[PDB]
Amino acid sequence: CVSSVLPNGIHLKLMKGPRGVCSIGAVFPIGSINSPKTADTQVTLSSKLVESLISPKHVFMHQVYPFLQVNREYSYLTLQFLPESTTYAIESLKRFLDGAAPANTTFDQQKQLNYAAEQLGEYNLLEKYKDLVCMSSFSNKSYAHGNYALQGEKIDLNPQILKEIPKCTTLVGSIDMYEELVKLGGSLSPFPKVKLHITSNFEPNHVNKNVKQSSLQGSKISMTSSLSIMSLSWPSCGAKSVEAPAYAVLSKIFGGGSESLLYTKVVGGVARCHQAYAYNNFFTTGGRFNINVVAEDRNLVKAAQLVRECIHSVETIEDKNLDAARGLVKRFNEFVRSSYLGCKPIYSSQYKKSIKEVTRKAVEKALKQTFSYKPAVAVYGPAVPNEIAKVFE
Amino acid sequence: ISRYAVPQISKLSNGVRVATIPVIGEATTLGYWIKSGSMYENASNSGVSHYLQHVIFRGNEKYPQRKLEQLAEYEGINLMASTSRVTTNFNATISNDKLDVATDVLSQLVLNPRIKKSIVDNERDTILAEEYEVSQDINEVIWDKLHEISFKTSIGFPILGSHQSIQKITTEMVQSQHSNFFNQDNLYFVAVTSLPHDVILKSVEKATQFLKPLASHPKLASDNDLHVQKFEPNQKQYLLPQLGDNAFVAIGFEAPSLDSPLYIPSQIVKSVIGSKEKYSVSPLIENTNIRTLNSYSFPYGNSGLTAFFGNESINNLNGWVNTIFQSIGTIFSNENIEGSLNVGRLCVKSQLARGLSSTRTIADELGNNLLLRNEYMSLGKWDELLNATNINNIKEYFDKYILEKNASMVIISGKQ
Ligand SMILES: [Zn+2]
Repeated sequence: CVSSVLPNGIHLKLMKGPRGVCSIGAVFPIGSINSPKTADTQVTLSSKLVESLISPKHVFMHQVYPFLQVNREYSYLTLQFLPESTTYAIESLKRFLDGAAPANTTFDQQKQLNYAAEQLGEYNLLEKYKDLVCMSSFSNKSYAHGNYALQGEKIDLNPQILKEIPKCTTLVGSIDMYEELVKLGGSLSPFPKVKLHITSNFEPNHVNKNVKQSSLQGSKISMTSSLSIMSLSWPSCGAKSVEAPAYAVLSKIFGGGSESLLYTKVVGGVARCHQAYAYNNFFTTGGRFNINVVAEDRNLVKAAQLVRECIHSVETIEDKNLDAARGLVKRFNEFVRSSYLGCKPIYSSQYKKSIKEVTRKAVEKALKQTFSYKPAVAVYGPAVPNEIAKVFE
Repeated sequence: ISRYAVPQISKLSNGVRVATIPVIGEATTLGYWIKSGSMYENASNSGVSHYLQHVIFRGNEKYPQRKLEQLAEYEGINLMASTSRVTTNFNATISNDKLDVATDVLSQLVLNPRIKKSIVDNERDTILAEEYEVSQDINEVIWDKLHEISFKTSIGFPILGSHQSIQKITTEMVQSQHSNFFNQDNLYFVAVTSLPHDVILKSVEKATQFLKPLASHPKLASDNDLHVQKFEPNQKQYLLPQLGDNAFVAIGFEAPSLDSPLYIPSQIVKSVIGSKEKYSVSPLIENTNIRTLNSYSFPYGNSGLTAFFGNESINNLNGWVNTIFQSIGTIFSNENIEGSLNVGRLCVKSQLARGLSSTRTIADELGNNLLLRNEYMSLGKWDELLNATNINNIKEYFDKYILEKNASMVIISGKQ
C-alpha cells in the first residue's frame, strides 16, 4: 500500500505488486442504506456504470473487467485491463464520477436484470446471509435495504447519490496507475465531504424473508431452493479493532461445510441439512458474527439447539483445535475492500502476523462478550422466528 | 510474476523428469502432471482415471487419510487434484520452507499408492455424490451431452464415467490404470518457484528414493494414436421440466489438434465470439439482450471441439441459435475479418496476461504444455505466432472447419 493526498484533498491508495494487469477504481461511503428502499442504490450505480462504459461492446473490445460491489454503508467500482486500454478505462471511470443521471431507458433495463437476480445466479446463499443479518441485527431499519428487489416491489433511480460520489471518492489502483489517477483526481472538485459514519447498534430482532426461490439459479437446479435458511447474528467489532483477528479465528473454530464444530455437530447432527457456516461481517464501526444454517423448515429449532450446544463447546477447547483455526485463516478487490475499512489486507504480511499473535485469552474474551447477547434471528422461509429464539435461555 | 521465457528440465536416474520455471514471490506451486484422463479409456473401464485420482488422495501407507488431514490443518500443505479428458494432476501451493514435506507427500501418494478393496469400495459413494452434484449444473450436463453425441470415440465419455460405470469399477481396474499411466515416462514433476532448479531437483530426488527405474518402455497407453477421435455432427433434444420456462442449448464444431497450424486461428475466432458477462458482449453479437453465452474450444488428440452454449427462455431459444450462427458468419465477411482478427488476438493476449500472475495457473499450463506438445511452446514464441497470424489464416480455418459444415446441437428444454 501507498497512501497519498491530492492537491484538492482527494485520497489515493495504491496497490504494490507486479505489472501486467492494470487496476483502477473508486470507493466511497454510499451504500444501500442511502436509498429509500432495497435495490435503489444498486440499480442506480449499475445504470451509471453501464452508461459510463458506453456499451458492452466497448467493454469487450478493450478487454476491461469491471466490478461493482454495493454494500450496506459503502460501495466500490474497480476496472481491470491491459496497459493498451488505459485511456478507455480512465475515461469510463471519469464518466462514472461526473454526477450525471443515467437515461431512464437504462434504468428500466437494469431494473429488469435486478428483478431476475436469483434466476441469473446473482443472488446466491452468501447474498442471502448478508440480507438476513442486515434485516435482523440492526436498530436502524435502513440496513434492511439490500441490493435485490422482491418480485412485488418498486425500484426508483436515486439521482442525489450520483452527485455525491465525486464529493466523497477515494481513488484506488495498482502502483503503475499513479500518474493517470493523480490527473483524474485532479479533475474532481475540492474538497472531499466529511460525514460521521456510525454503524447502527445491535438489536436482537426476529424476522422472516418468507419468499419463494427460483428452481433454476444461474445454470444450477438449486439443491437448496426448497430448504430454509436460518441466520443467527451477535455483535462483534469494527474492522479497525485490535480484536478483529481474534474474531476471524473464532469464526474458523465454528467453521462449517456442506456434504470444525458446525460441520460435525450441525451438518452431521440434523439429517436433511445442506450446509452450516459461521462468518464474521465487518462494518464501518461494528461487526456481526453470524451463524447460518440451510435445513428443512421444520428442522430449524433442532439446528439452533445444536448451535447453542456448539457455543457451549468453545470454552473447553484444546490447543490442537486452537492451532487448526489459526492455520485455516481479483486480489485488488481485497485491497479495495480493506482500504475503506482502514485495516490490513487478508493477503498482507502484517495480517497473518496478527493471526499468529492471537492468545487463548483474546479468543475466550471475544466468545464471552459476543455470546452474552441474545441472538438476532432471521428466516429465509416460513419458520416462526421467536421459536428458534426461545432456544437461547 | 513470470518473466516471460523458458523452463529448465532435469531427469533423475530413476527417470522422473523435473521441470521448473522461475517466478518472483513467496509462493510455490508444485506437483505431478500425468497424461491420464477419459480420452485414454474404453467402454469397459470408463471412469477409472477419475476414480483413481480419488483413491490416490485417500492416503497410502506412509500417509493415511489422517496424516493428510493433519498436514492441511497444522503444517499448511493443501492437496489439490483434478482429472480432465486429457490430463491429471496432483499439486500443492506452499511457502518455500515446506518444500521437502511437500515433495515427499506428493511423490509418495502419486508414485507409491496402496490400492486396496476397502478404500476403493469406500470411495464409491463419494464419487456417486459428486456425479449427482455435477449433474445439477446444466452447463456441465449440456457440455457432456454435446461431447456424447459428437464423438462415438472415447472423448464422448463423461470424465466421471456413466452411473453404471461408477458402480462397476473394481480394484483391479484402478490398479491397472495406475500401473499403465502413472509411470515415470508418462509424467512430469512441475515447480513454479523462486527457489533454484537444483534445490527442487535435489528435493524430488530425496522424495523419490524408493522408486526403481523402468526396465523397458512399452508404448504409452496415453499415446494419441491408440485413441483416434472421430467427430460426427449430431442433433439431439432432451427434457428437463424442472427447468421451467428455460432451455439450455449447445452448438459444436470440430476444432483442430493442438499442433495444427489452424489451432491459433481457432482460438482467435472462439475468443472473438467469447462470453457474455454482466457488462461485456462481443461486437459480433447483434442481440446483446441474450441471457447468456459461453465459448470454449479444446484440442483432443487428432480432433477437438469448439462449443457455444447458454440458456434462454423457451420463447428466446430459437432466436439465441440464430444470433450465434450470425455472429460466426459475420467474421468471414471482408468488411469484418480484419477487426475480428485484431479483437480476437487481443482477447487471447488478455486471457494470457491474467494466467501469468498465479503460480497455480502457470503450473497447469506448464504441465499440459509438456505432456501434450510435440515440442515445448514458450510464452515467447506463442506471442510471435499470434502476432504473425493473418486474415488468410482466419479465412483458412473457416474453410476447413466452419463453412458448409454441420454442427452438433443439443437442446435441454423445460417444456418442449
Ligand atoms: Zn472427483
